[PDB]
Amino acid sequence: IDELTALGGLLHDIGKPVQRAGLDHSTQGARFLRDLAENTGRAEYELLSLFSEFLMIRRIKELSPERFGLTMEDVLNALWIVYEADNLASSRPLYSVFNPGKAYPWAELDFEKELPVPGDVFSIRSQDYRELVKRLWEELSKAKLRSDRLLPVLEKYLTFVSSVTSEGNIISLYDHMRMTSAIALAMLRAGCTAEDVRSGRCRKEKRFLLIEGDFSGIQDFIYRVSGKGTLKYLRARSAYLELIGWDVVLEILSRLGLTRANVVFNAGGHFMIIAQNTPDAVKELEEIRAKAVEWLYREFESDLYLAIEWEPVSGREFGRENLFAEARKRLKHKLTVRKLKCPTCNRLVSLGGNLPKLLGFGRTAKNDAGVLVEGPFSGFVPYLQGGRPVGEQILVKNTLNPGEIPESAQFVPYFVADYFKKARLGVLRLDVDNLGQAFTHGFNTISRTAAFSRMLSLFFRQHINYVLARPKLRPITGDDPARPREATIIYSGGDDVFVVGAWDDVIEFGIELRERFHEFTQGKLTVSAGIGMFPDKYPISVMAREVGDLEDAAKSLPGKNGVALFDREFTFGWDELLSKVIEEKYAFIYKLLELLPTDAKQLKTALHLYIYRTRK
Ligand SMILES: Nc1ncnc2c1ncn2[C@H]1C[C@H](O)[C@@H](COP(=O)(O)OP(=O)(O)OP(=O)(O)O)O1
Ligand SMILES: Nc1ncnc2c1ncn2[C@H]1C[C@H](O)[C@@H](COP(=O)(O)OP(=O)(O)OP(=O)(O)O)O1
Ligand SMILES: [Mg+2]
Repeated sequence: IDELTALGGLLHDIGKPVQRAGLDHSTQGARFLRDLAENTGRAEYELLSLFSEFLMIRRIKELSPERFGLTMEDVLNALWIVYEADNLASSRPLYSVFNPGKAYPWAELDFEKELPVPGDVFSIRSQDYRELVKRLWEELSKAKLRSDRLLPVLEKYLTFVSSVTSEGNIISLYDHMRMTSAIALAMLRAGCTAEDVRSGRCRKEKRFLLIEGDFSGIQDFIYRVSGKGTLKYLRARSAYLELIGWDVVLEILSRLGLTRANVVFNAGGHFMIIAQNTPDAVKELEEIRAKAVEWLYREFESDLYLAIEWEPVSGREFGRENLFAEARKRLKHKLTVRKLKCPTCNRLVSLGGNLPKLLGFGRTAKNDAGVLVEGPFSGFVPYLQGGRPVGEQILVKNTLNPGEIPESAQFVPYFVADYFKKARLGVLRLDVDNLGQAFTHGFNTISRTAAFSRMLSLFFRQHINYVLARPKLRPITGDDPARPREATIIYSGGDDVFVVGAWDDVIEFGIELRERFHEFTQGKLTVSAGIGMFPDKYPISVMAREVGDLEDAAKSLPGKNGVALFDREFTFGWDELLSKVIEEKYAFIYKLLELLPTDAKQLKTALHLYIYRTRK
C-alpha cells in the first residue's frame, strides 16, 4: 500500500501523452497500463492503471486486489489519497518559468547533451507525442515497478511536457507527477484514510511537514587549505560535501519511508522535503538533526554546520487559496535562528584523481568495504568506470539510466557540472542576485517552486558545461580554432559558481555565462561576479576570500547587475563591461597608470586589460 501509493500518484496522469497522441487521459492512460500490463507479464500495472481510471468498486472488483496483498480497502484508500494528492499539487506546450510567452518543443531529458532551446509559441503535434510514447512505453516495459527506477523514466520523457495543456503552463508533467506522488506517499505515512480525504481534513489539518535544511560555513569548508591541495583535492572536497548532503537527504528518506519524489529540490546544499507531520517523524528528524550535527562537529567542529528545521503545514499551504510563501517564511525564519550555535584530507586525495573515471558512489554502512569517504550516517564507495556499483542506494553520476547497477539498489541520479581541461590563474565567483527573493515573491506554491528550482539546477548542473566546451563570445581571446574554455569548475550549484582557468577565458566566460543566464532567464534574473587574477601557487583560501571580496563589491552596487573584475573598486555592468570597457575603450599604457568618471572607470580597466593581454 505504500508503493501502490508511490507509483499510483506517479502514474495517475500517465495518459496525458497517450491522449495527446491519439492512441480523456483517464480513459487512455488506463488502456496504456492495461496494454503494458498484458505485454510484459506484470499485472501490477494493471492494478495501477486504475489511478488513471479515476462503477469504481466494481472495476476494483474485476481485478481482484488480493493477488498482491491488497485489501479492496487499502486500494480504495490510495485511490483517494492520490485523487487529492493530485488536487493539492494543484496540442500545446509547456511554457517557461521566466517568460510565459516563449515555449519548448517536447524534447528528451537525456538526448544530445542538451534539451533547452525553446522559442516563440510552437504548439505540439501528435506525431511528436507519438514518438514520445514510443519511448516511454519501452522504458516503462523494461523498468522495475518501483519509484527509484520509475522516476527517471518520467523525468526523462516528461520534463518538457505540460502538466495541464492550459496556456502559460510553467509546470511540467514530471513535476506534477512527482508532487502528486510526494504528497500521496506522505498522506499515507500521515494516516489519511478515505474518510479523512473526503471530509477535507487532509486539506486543513496540518498533516505535512515541510522539512528544510541548509548548510553554513561552506565557504570555510571547501576553501581553507594552502599550498597542499591540488585541483584533484578541491574537486573531491566539493564532491564530499554533496555526499554529506545526499547522506542527510537519503537518511531522512530512509527513516521517514519516502521517495526521491518527496525531494522538492536539493540544490546548493540547501534542501526541501515534503513529509508526513507525525510525532514519530518529528521524533525521527530530531534524531537526524541531532546525530548529524554531533557528527559535523566531531569531524569539522564549527567550520561546517547544517541547520534542519521543520514547519507543520496544511494541504492548502502548498498553494495560494499566499499561504505557501508564508510557511516558507516561518520556516526560513525558523531556519535562520537554527544557526549561530588529515586522514580525511588524505582519503580526499585518492578521490580527486579517481574523479575523472568516477561513475557514482554506492551508499552503505560506514563499516562496509570499499568506503573511501564517510558521511554522517553512511559510508560511500566510489563506483568506478571500471568496477561494479556497491550500495543500497547508488548515487549515479550525470544520467537518468541505471544501466549496469544491481537491483537491491535505489538508483539515485545526481547531476554535477564538471567541465575540466584534462601570466596568471583566472578565478570567477558568480552568484545569482536576490534569488531567495524570487522564490518567495517572484513561484508561491509547492509545484512552481519545484518547477523553477529544477530549471536553475539544470542550468548550473548541466547547461553551464556547454558554454565551457562550446563557447561563442571571444573578443579578447579571438575566435581562431573552435576550442573550449581553458578551465575547470570547482563548484556550480545552487546559484553559486566557482571556476578557475586561463586568465582571459574566465573574464570572457563570466560574461558569456552571465549572457546565457540572461537568455535562459529571458532577463528575469541577474548575476554578480567577482573575477580576480593570481600568480601560480597561492592560498586557495585567499583566492576564494579575495574573489569573494570582488563579488561583494559587485554585490554592494545598486540594482546588483555586474561584475567587479579588477581587484580595484570599479565594477561595471554585464554589458557596461562588454559594450564600453571592451567593445569601445579596450610602455605608453604602462606610463598611463603612473599618471593617475563612468568613462574614466571604463578606461581605467580597459588599459588594465590591454596590459594584461601582453606582459610576457
Ligand atoms: N558543494 C560545494 N563545493 C564547493 N563549493 C561550494 C559547495 N556548496 C556551496 N559552495 C559555496 C557556494 C556558496 O556561495 C557558498 C555558501 O556559503 P556559506 O559557507 O553557506 O556561508 P554564506 O555566508 O554564503 O551563507 P550561509 O552560511 O548562511 O549559507 O559556498
Ligand atoms: N537550484 C535551486 N533550487 C531552489 N532554490 C535555490 C536553487 N539555487 C539557489 N536557491 C535558493 C536557495 C538559497 O536560499 C538562495 C541562494 O541565493 P544567494 O545568491 O545565496 O542569496 P540571494 O540570491 O537570495 O540574495 P543575494 O544573493 O543578493 O544575497 O537561492
Ligand atoms: Mg548562493
